[PDB]
Amino acid sequence: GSTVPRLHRPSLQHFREQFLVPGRPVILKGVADHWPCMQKWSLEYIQEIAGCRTVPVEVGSRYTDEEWSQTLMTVNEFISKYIVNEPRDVGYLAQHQLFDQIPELKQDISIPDYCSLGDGEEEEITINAWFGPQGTISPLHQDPQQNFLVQVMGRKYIRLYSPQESGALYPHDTHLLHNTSQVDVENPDLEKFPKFAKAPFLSCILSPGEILFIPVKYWHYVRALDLSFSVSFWWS
Ligand SMILES: O=C(O)CCC(=O)C(=O)O
Ligand code: NI
Repeated sequence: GSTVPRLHRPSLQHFREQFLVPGRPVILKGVADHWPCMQKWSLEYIQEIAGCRTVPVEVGSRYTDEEWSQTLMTVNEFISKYIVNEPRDVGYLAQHQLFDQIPELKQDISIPDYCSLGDGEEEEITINAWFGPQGTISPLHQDPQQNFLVQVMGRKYIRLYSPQESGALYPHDTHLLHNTSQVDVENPDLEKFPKFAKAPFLSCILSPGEILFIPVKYWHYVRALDLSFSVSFWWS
């Protein structure tokens, strides 16, 4: 593959014509790099502002695992058990609308201006938190809206496959998981999934301050390389 291109504060028009309309990924630089979250969100700050609130936590290496489960605990409990104290299992505070739950945190982020190029209402943009230790993995899957994934703490390795390559990604046949690949991107079973090997892709390491544009229906796979906090904006 090649690396996702990085662009510094492209104009709305450039973003619209070269990335949004054709559905091409890009990393936006110089857009979120000075949001307050970038300097402010330490573990300690997260504990102070959110520690006592209940959050959903995914436990297990990948959501496609058979032993994978979902539970509830306080943010303080999550940090203690799954981040700081030699964790026994992988825990991920994933896909959670933390900013609706805790409006004060919402002050530390913004809606990217590029979202106004969409046809949807700003109020209907879904903002999710993704907070977890090094080693969290989100299996290869596609989503039904455009996405800006903003990296705040730590880095993520991300692999992207175009919707045109769906055949080689062997989606699950169950209507429920049909937007998830059967393939483990970083250790694929080529005896069972031979078409996967030659499928072209883009990749990147997404670092703090950077925004990855994931076009609607683009397949994406994500592994945290460090203690990580990302904020996703699902928009149309
Ligand atoms: O960061 C991750 O682990 C996955 C994020 C994702 O799938 C999304 O923002 O739609
Ligand atoms: Ni996703």
